[PDB]
Amino acid sequence: PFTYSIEATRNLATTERCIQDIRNAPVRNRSTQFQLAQQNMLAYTFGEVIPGFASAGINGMDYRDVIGRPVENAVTEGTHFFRDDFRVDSNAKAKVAGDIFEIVSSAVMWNCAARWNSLMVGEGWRSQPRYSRPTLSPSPRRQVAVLNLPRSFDWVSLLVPESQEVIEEFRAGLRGLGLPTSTPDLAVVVLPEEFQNDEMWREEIAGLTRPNQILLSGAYQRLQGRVQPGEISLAVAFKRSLRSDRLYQPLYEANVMQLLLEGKLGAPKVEFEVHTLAPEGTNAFVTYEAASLYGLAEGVHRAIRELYVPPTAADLARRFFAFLNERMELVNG
Amino acid sequence: PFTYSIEATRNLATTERCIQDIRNAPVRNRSTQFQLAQQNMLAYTFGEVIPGFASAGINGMDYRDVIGRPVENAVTEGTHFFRDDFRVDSNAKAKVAGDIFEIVSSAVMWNCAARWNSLMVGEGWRSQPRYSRPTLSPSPRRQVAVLNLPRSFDWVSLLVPESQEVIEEFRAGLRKDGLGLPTSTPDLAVVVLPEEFQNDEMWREEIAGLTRPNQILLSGAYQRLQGRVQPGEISLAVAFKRSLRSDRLYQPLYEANVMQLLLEGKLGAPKVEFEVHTLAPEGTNAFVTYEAASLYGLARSAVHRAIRELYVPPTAADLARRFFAFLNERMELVNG
DNA sequence: AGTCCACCGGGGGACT
DNA sequence: AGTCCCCCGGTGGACT
Ligand SMILES: [Ca+2]
Ligand SMILES: [Ca+2]
Ligand SMILES: [Ca+2]
Repeated sequence: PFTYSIEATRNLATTERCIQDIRNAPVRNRSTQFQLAQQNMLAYTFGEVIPGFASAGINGMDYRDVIGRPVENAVTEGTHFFRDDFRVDSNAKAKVAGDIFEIVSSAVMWNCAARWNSLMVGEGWRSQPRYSRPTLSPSPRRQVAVLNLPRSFDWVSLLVPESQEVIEEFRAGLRGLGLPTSTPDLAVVVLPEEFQNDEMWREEIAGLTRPNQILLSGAYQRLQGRVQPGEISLAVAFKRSLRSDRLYQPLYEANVMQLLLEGKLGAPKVEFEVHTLAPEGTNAFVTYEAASLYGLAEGVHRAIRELYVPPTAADLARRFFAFLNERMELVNG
Repeated sequence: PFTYSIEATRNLATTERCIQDIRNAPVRNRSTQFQLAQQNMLAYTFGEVIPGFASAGINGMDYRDVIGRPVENAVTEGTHFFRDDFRVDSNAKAKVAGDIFEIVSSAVMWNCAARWNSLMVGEGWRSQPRYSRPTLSPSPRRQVAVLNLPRSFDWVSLLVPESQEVIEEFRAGLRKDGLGLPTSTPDLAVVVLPEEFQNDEMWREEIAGLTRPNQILLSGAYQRLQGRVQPGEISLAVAFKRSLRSDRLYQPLYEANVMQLLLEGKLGAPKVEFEVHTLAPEGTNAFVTYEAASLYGLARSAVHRAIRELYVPPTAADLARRFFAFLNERMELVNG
């Protein structure tokens, strides 16, 4: 659970344990001795808790400590079982904390989307926890999916085939050079009509059990191929902490997205943002005031709309609701 | 020395030691116990050796092992002075291995420039180690300076004042809409030597090795040229990355695009050449990534790539020979 | 198996 | 001293 429990740890099958011993079954060209089972860690710490949608304590807790908890719980476990020998590289923690930050924040935006869709479709405005009821006029057409995009993804595959296609007429008359596309961590797309009546988009999850991990993370498949170009509503990049070299992959990808979607496909301004918990060198805010490169060719707006620093789980959800309430005003009911 | 020597180690002052014990002098907020004194490590390991201009053995050694040498020598020192007590973090070794790849590679390119500028000037093509003589037509106006750019630099400061104003008026324009176009830095720039300096000799002298004094000469060199380069005269930008990961390719890609927009797009310069070097690409992804077309002039202009090449130097000789080749080609549309 | 992907935190030094 | 900069290697998991 969120608070460590000697009882629940002793009760885990060895395969569900948060630390895995691999000393006597090692990985080629790796001296890793103990592995951080991040999926188990999600299962154990957020198995029943989705920050911002649980207890008042959790929701308004410092989000840093919320995202820190699994690795803390894992470290406690490891010391219980392997008192002298428990050792994990700082880079094991860095990798896991980054993914847990992406996954949990994507899980908070799932439950928002769900609550929001429920309102849009003519069910209530759910109130546990209480959150400002949106003032937008409901319509099943204003629903949204929140897609935690996977590693190795290409975002152009979200687009409907007509549009993958106009991004190749242009791409074709352009090749030893090309123009590849990568991925935001997360995209918020307008729900496609086909799916506007399906129930899975209105159901909040109770926790990041393995099957709920799978539900959220496979969700992009369902939408591959069915999203129009002005219907990609937000892109997010999660970086837990910042360093000045680690800023540029979102800034590049926002520019490319903007060049293709706005210039070669006619979408409105592509809203792209970055979430961090530790911006240190506030260079970062000034760096993300960068003009969109493509737009300085035409006749202008930002490439990255905002560096956002969430204080609490619940703040994440206020902002995203406020977003939807504003942004889906565009879309017709 | 390049290979570890207990006597060279014993003669070091304590301030020159490759490992510094800070166990009773902790850094605020930091649990570091021993620091990798990287300037010291460059002096110890490379103080008398600039790869590619040294023994045929070193010059043809795998460049990975050449660049890994300072950390190794430092770990040996550590093991000597501190035995089982000696611990350094992986991240310390990574930080310093990276800087060492930028610093040493730039010294290889510094010596290449010295040799090249001698030829260009009416002096010779110095013969050891044998490198194929360039065929370009010699001229003093074809000399180049190799600038190791520092942390936190803004390459725009290299340019002549008249070109910085063109760039300032533009961003004045952006500012009035709550936008900027920040510029940062590649790791290294090869600039055409300005005329004021085409008769100065420091640019024609090869260094013996990376003693502190030469470390300073090379890393200070950019101050001598600030405010004096014309847009057309930035002639090669290089980003060094000892090893790649997919997320770590985008700083040079992004800054190449901002360099291009501004040099090409706002100051009529030619295609700005910008390459990335690496000893460890972990596959083929990074090569396809670096075929991205430069973005501003995708939006009445010849299209070209943002980053001209991802180069993977196998040996230091190869780095020297590739840069000599480059200059031979590239330095033509400067009139002699 | 191997091979790819992209996570980020502990750093040495410049500058103040 | 205190603050900032830009360095990269060891990772857990998806895929085959
Ligand atoms: Ca990310
Ligand atoms: Ca470590
Ligand atoms: Ca670099």
